[PDB]
Amino acid sequence: WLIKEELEEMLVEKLSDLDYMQFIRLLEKLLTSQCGAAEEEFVQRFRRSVKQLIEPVQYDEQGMAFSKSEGKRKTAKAEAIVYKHGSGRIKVNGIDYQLYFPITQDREQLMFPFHFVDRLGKHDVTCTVSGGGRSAQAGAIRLAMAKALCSFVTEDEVEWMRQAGLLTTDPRVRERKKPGQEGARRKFTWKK
Amino acid sequence: KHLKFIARTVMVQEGNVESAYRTLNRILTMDGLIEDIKHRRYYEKPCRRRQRESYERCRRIYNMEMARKINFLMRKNRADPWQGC
Repeated sequence: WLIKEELEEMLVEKLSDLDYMQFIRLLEKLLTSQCGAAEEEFVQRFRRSVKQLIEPVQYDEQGMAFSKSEGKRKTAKAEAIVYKHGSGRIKVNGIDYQLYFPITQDREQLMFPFHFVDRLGKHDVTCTVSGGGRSAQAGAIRLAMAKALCSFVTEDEVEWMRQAGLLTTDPRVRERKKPGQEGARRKFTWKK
Repeated sequence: KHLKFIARTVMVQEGNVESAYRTLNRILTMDGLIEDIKHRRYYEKPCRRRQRESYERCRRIYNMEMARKINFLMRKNRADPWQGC
């Protein structure tokens, strides 16, 4: 249903909570009363409705197919090109992934999407990352790789990844320090 | 000077002495004997007894009227037959 403010704007009138409840309950009864098309059309005037984009598969000069995508985490940005076919090589900033990320946690982050879709060793990846710390860079590269792999994995696989969280951009970012308190929430030691 | 065991006697059924005792106590309360015993443990002065009896009668009648009114008006609790208006 449209919210009470929506209904108030529709009726250019000022209602109350109980008025909205009465209207909504009457509408619900109208639904339950086998509302036909002639009535469902009127009802839908008060209803309110509540997928990852598949990037094009481009081709190189040699005709090898690939998909390019991008993603940002904290302050890091990553552009990932994933090839339709590959032996699992993942070169980051022209560097091998294991060398560039000396932390097995970051390696696991890189592996997460391809492991999830069971496509490890089936794609060669080139990831250019910039900015932020090591974990932010790992997250950005993971997001970019997942998005690029979407184009190559089936739609059901894409939906599964999105449900898992691979394909959802992280909204968690550092919260700015506030004046008069040490941290974003750390209130200075309460004097007495 | 009366016969024994004829007054306030209940025969236990199948040995459920608990149930028989509960029935006997219910009988005593219904006839008010427990009221009399616990009230006669001490002496209520006639003025206090009169006040208490008047208060009890007033409360009984008030409760009867309130219950009758509630029963009479309960029928209107049915779901609204003109909802939306």
